[PDB]
Amino acid sequence: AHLTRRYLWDASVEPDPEKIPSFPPDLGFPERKERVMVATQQEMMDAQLTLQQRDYCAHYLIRLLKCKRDSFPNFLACKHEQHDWDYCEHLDYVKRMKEFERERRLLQRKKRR
Amino acid sequence: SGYTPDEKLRLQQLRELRRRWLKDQELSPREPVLPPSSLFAVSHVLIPMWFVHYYVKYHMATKPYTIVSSKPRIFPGDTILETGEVIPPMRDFP
Amino acid sequence: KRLFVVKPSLYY
Amino acid sequence: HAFFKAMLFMCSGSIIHSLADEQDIRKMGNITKIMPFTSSCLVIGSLALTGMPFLTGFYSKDLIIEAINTCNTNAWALLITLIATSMTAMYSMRIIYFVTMTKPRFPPLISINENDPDLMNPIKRLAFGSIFAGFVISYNIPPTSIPVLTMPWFLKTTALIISVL
Amino acid sequence: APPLTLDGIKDRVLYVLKLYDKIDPEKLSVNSHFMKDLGLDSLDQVEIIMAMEDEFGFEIPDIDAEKLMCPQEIVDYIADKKDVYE
Amino acid sequence: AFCAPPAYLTHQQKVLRLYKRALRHLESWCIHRDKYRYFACLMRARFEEHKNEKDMMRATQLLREAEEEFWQNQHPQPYIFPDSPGGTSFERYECYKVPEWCLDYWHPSEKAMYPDYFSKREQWKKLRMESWDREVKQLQEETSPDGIMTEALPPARREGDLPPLWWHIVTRPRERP
Amino acid sequence: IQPRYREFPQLTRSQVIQGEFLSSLMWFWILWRFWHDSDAVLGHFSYPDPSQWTDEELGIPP
Amino acid sequence: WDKDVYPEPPSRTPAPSPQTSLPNPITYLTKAYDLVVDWPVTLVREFIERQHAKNRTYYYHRQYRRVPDITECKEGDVLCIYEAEMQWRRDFKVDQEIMNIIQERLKACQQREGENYQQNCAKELEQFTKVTKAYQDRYLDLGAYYSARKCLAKQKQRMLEERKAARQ
Amino acid sequence: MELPDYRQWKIEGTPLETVQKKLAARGLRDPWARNEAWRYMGGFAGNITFPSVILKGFKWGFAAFVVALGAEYFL
Amino acid sequence: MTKDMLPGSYPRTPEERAAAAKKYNMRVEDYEPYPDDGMGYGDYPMLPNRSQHERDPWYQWDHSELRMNWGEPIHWDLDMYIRNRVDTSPTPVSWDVMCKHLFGFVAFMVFMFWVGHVFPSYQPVGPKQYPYNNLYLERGGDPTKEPEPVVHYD
Amino acid sequence: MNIFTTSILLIFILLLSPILISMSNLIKHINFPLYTTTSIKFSFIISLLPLLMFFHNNMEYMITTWHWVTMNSMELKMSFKTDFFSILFTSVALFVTWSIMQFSSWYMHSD
Amino acid sequence: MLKIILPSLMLLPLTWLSSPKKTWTNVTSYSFLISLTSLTLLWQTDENYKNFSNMFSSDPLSTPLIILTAWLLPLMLMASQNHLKKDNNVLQKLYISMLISLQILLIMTFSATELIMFYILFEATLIPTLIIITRWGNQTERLNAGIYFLFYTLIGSIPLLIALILIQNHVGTLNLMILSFTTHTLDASWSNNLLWLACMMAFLIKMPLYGVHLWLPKAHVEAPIAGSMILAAILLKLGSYGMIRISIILDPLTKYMAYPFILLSLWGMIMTSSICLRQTDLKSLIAYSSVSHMALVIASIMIQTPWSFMGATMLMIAHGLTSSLLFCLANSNYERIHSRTMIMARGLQMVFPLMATWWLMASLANLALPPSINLMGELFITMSLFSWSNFTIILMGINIIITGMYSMYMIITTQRGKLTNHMINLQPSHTRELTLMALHMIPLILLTTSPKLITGLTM
Repeated sequence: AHLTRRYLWDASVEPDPEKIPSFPPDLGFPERKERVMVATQQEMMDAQLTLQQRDYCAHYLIRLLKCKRDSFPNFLACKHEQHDWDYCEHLDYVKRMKEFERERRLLQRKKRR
Repeated sequence: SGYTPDEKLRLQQLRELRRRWLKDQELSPREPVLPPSSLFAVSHVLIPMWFVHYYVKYHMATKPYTIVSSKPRIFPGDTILETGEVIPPMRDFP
Repeated sequence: KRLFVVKPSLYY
Repeated sequence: HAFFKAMLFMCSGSIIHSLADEQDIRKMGNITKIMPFTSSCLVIGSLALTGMPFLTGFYSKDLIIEAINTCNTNAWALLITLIATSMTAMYSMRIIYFVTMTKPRFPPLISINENDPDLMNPIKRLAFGSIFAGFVISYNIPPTSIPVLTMPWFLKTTALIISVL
Repeated sequence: APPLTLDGIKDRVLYVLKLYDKIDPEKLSVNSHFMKDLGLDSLDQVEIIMAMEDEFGFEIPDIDAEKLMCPQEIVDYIADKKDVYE
Repeated sequence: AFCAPPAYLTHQQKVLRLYKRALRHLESWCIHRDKYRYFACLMRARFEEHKNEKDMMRATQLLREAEEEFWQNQHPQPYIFPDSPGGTSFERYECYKVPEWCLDYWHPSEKAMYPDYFSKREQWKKLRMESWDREVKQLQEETSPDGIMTEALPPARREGDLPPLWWHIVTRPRERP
Repeated sequence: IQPRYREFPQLTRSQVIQGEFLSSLMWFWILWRFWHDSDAVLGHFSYPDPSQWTDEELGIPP
Repeated sequence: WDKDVYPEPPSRTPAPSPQTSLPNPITYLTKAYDLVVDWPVTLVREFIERQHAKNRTYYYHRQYRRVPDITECKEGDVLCIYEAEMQWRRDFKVDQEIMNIIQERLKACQQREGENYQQNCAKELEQFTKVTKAYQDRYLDLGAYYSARKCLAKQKQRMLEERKAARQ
Repeated sequence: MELPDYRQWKIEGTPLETVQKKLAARGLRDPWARNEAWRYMGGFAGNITFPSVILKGFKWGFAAFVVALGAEYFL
Repeated sequence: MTKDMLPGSYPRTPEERAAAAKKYNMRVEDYEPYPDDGMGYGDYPMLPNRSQHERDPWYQWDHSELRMNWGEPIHWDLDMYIRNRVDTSPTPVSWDVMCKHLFGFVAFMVFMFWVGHVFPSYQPVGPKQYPYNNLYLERGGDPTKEPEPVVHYD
Repeated sequence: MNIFTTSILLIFILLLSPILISMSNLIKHINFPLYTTTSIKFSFIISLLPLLMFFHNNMEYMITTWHWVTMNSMELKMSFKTDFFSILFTSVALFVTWSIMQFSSWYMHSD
Repeated sequence: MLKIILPSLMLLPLTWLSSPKKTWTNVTSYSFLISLTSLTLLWQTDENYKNFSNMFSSDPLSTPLIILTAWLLPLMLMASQNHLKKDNNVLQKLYISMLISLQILLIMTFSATELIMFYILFEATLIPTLIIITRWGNQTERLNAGIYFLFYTLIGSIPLLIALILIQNHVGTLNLMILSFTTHTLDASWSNNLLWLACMMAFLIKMPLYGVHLWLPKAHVEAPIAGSMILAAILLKLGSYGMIRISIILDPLTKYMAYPFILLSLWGMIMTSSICLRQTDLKSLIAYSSVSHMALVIASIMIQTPWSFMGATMLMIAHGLTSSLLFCLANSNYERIHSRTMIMARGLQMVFPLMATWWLMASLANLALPPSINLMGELFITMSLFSWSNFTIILMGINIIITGMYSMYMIITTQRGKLTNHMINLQPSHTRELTLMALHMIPLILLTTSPKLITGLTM
């Protein structure tokens, strides 16, 4: 895959995991809305979220924790909320994959003259 | 190969003696001549519990910082028992 | 049936 | 893994005791037919060790391998780890075969009794553990680490394919 | 486990020797010598000792094994090692 | 364990030992019983193929070649009988094989618990006391005139006499105490 | 209890039934969990294809 | 428990907020524990406290009047030097206990905050750092034979250094 | 103690018979086959298969699975 | 014990050698004194350097686990060579080949670990993005100072 | 909280009970293996409760029992850290030890 | 202190005026009661050290040693009760008098206020110990061992006398309080370096430094059990105590005059611990273990940090008790098999099951089992030396491994393994021996409960 391309064929086009992003955030985006978060820093703290957990799906995770606590003892009544939280994380992961792809195509473009 | 006559005789004699000793080892029917419900629950899970809870409550807790606990989780729409505050809600998402 | 098992003196 | 490793050890102890303190897997055979309870629990233990879907092992080892395959890692370390994951299946098969599938090899004077409750009940308890505790713990424990759930099909089912292979 | 007994050992050793083809089960008897009475070879005796070893789950050190040349001697060796007739 | 090793071994003993060792290693290699029989029969065929060789120099050369081949083909991890030296539970019960001379130190109150056994033991001690003198004289008189000696001991020749040096052979602890 | 020599021992029905019951429990659990949670095995969320994404999708300029 | 010397933020436990038909085992186990264990134990403790109310006795924290420091002692005057040295030792170990109290505060803060400790324990970390700097400047590098005179010499060395730095 | 009668043990129709055939084809015979015949016969007769050992109780587990699934759909 | 029965100095003449052999219960031809390097060995016999593991296991030795009979000459290094320590027993594989194999396996492992370090394996994804200035406040940052605005986008 | 800490300490007390009984003449008169198995069973049952509390409110405790010594500004207290790791592993270890302690009676009856 | 000294002196009249039958019982009992009386020195509820008169004083450093000395005498009498079984009454009473005199002198030494008290009462210990080794020892070389023990210490001590006289001439006194409260900095002149050596060498020899440790392996395998016990419980600590009391004046020279002896200690510890692996004499193995532990003590004392001093004191006490117990155990087996080889007797757990328990506990104390005060001491010394230089952890770790190794080697070689069935004479353990081991262990367990007692002056 991309690893094969980076290690065997050319590496100029292929990204580097550390470097991304390696281009201005506006090149090709005339308007680039900044990311939004639903939870406040205060709420994310009160829910005792760990630093790694304190991402952009914080609201979904907080909902999950609230409903787990509320459903105790029954621990199987949180499937919908957990699915939604993992779905939010999947969306974030796709956003990061799109960042990777962006950088790849931009480097291919830069390979000019 | 094979035992010599002396070896065969010796082994037979030692066999007889060995089996006599082994039979000697038997103990007679009188040989071990000995000379002349929740009870467990109450006396091992409750009696110790009284002492231990006495210690905890009336010594450990009474000392400072002995029993420290992490903050209980607080969520939106959650009501604090003591102050009565109601933590505010969450901005809706699309 | 039951055979004497020799043991080191434990009385002391 | 505490559960099914303890269970495997107990099953092996049952076998060793019932046979004349034999521990070689060359002089054990056809145990599945002669000691149904111990062999059944041993099979459960092996299938837990090589995490088959939804047993106790699977509710941990699979996620471990998932994170391994989808985290920045030493390439060689990843490769040998996967090979060793498959090779665990290989030696578990070694046991399940040479100790439970081939025609008997033990000494002729059979004297096999596992009907003792002090043996049956403990192994029963640990088998129920190996069958449920994984799911129970995994579903009850609070969130801690964000897991990576998006990945290619081959990465997603890599552990299962290598184990079965 | 079932404790061993002298007649039991005799029965089992006789069983194995009976199932050995080279020995005709008719002539076979407790006191019958191997190489002379039964007309066997030293290799055959080696295999006899190996078979009895397997039967009883214990090893005969070859110095002692070579000497046992009759079923009675094998029975007596097993008895002496395993302390049978209490 | 019940017979002293000879000064040396003859071709017969050496070859028989090799036969046994090679057969056991062949079994360890061939787990299944049918396969083991198949190959053990071939092994006996090979061993007997040179059974009658009256040129002992060639016989010894053949034996040396067989031994080197054995060392090349020996199973790295062979089969060991549980009680056999080097096998699990080789000495597992030596903790409880406490000797008989300890009973002499038992407190009389402990001996009271077992009255009859100690009476029989007293008989045995009396017998040993009686027999020591005769057995020592027996060995002294049966010593070979020449300076050639072997570990093997003599049997009881006279009547009503215990075999020489029998206390340690007899009375040894039971295998599984 | 009875020791048997060169023969298959009669199996007490207790161990038979209990072993079959534990094995059947394992298989029932696996099948039920597969039916109600086949995501854990067969996949969770459809992994997209980076190839198809358009230059408009990623905001590349020409 | 002097809350001042041992500060302890307030408790903020949330509402029961049940959303399950099933009964929470914890509430019933706690009720059983209360009634069975706490009640008799409290009876015993109350009896002991009444017995203590009878035969009450008092003990007083000792007060040590100040005495001249080693700075006020003429060289080789063992009589005064002994008193100055003992005073210094008592102050030394009182400082030790100060450090213990502040370290206990830091540990309790870490445990209380949990995963917010990287921000909410900043105040106590700052206090701990300042007090440990003070402790280092007071008693560190003093041999096992630490003494008021060594402390004075160390302080004067540091004061000479600071005076030089100020001049330059 | 009933030691079974030795005439009971024969090689015919047992896997070792093939070994005996392949041996006599080389001009060799084993004298011991009857000693180990007991293993390849009687209640020990029959060959186990890894799929069979794995699917120990699959039938009952599948029956219970069907019962549970029908119950869940009905409720 | 007396002088004649206790050890002594290096046997300097054949009659001394014979007397020493008789003292040690060893044959006059088997007895060999340690080399006269002046390291205290003196008269003590030089015995074969084979561990007690090699001794016959089935024999009824006088001193059992030691596997030595009464009166037998005792190696100068018996404590090292007891069954619980060094084992000079023959091995199924030659020591040289064993060393080669073990060290070669180690070399291959470390080399390939270096290969992996230089060429890691990673999934095709961008770095995880965190909010609030990479959580400046709750990742251990002073409130007064303002971190460089680190932004994220879509 | 009292119940949680009390249970944590009671687990260790229960586990020490067999030892103290062993150092007494009552060991001869009681069936010691069964007594120890029972103690382990009860200890596991006790441990279940703190596990439930943690699964509910996920509150972790630092419990300081005895002040062993003070070493010039370094107190050594007999501390306990009850949290996810400790609580769950105590439960699991007690379960597995209950099973193995019952199985030890069978495997070691003769010894 | 004179409520403890005078009863000790009066033990002697009791020993000599008692009837032959009741002499052992009377002296043992009254010695236990003197030990009890010695606990009064633990009522230090203030930081002001105790000074009972112009002559005698006590401190946090001296109280534990004095109490240990008092505790040892009853145990010494019990340990000696047997091998003196068939000696004439006057000879037995002579032995008891020697032990009583040793206790008196050692208590006075540890409670002395002036270093020329200390220099006299410290060397007066040579006479009783020399007599114990030479007169009642077994083998022939006890005379040579006595000569070594006497003269190593005397050669060390004479320079100490010269240095002390110079100190008194220069200062005007030798009261340790006055020296402490009027000390002044030494200058790095060659004469001052020579002094430093003169003051330190006698104590370093008594704390056998690696190069001058040849008199312990001899004195111990030639001395009777009581001699070994008192020696490597108290006499060895005389050197450490002297070093601790006297180093106050000898500053700042120590910073660079300690490199040689720190290095010798940190290397000889490894060398001796290794020697313990391949030694065929149980008494010698214990002696070399003691040498390694005293190597640690010397390193810590010569680095002088608070941790160093406190851990050194703790380990001093812990080693006292543990080595004493080990020697009593080895003497227990010696009284039966009449040999000192470790290989000879094996598997004795099959005949002395409880004494095997005591052996195990002693080996654990030796190998440093947490939370035992033995470990605590070694751990704190390790922390000190690591602070001094972070590379010492290598030597410390190698020594820890080897320490565990010989400690378990003793147990496996002796207690475990096939019983040497040919030993008919092995007799059931005497209640005397068992009580002796219990009296050694129980104080260790109680102090592990209450370490605050045995910390040094610093902490």
